[PDB]
Parts: sequence; structure tokens; C-alpha cells
Amino acid sequence: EPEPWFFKNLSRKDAERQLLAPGNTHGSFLIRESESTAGSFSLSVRDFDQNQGEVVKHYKIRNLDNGGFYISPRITFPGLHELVRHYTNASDGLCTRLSRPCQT
Amino acid sequence: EPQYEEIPIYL
Repeated sequence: EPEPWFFKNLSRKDAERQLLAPGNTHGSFLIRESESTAGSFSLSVRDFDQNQGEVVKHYKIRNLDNGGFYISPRITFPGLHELVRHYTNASDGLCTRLSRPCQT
Repeated sequence: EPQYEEIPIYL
């Protein structure tokens, strides 16, 4: 649709406050447009650190030419929806498995 | 400039 994890104009610092709000837990995520790098997307994910507690981590989602997304060129996807589906099924290298979209 | 994570390779 509007896909529930897609918050395209959210800054890094607001993505962080958003994911660390009540209602979110480990694996809670959102995809936004990149702040530092124009043209890309960034995946923001809530995670559990052994010694630090709740933390937000950020990955770069990059464009393969035209219609290909990846975080690592190892696996690429036709759209952001398939990327999200993959890392919900298995962390596959990611700091954590993705569970549910950022609750607002 | 702001920190991003990467997916590691297995070595």
C-alpha cells in the first residue's frame, strides 16, 4: 500500500526516537530515505546489545542499476518488499531478524 | 560521517 514500514521522510534522529518508543521491541524496524547519501534508503532496526540494552542500528540500502536493492551485494532484491520479506524470514547476517514495523 | 552497519563476510 502505503507499506507500514515505509517512513520515507523520517530523519535518522527521529527514526531512533520512534523505534525506542513504547510498543516496539527487538526486530522492530523502518525503511527511510537516506540522510547522508541522497538517492539511497536506510534501514533502521531496534536491537538488543548484551551490555547496553535497547539500541537502534542503521544499514544502507543501495541501488543496483534500475530496479535492484541490496544491503550486501551477496543478495539483491527486485523491490524493497522482497528485501523486508527476506530478513524477516532469517537475519542472514543482519544484526537481528526483522519482526514488525515501527508502531506509531 | 554517521555510523552504518555492514553484513559481515564469513572468514
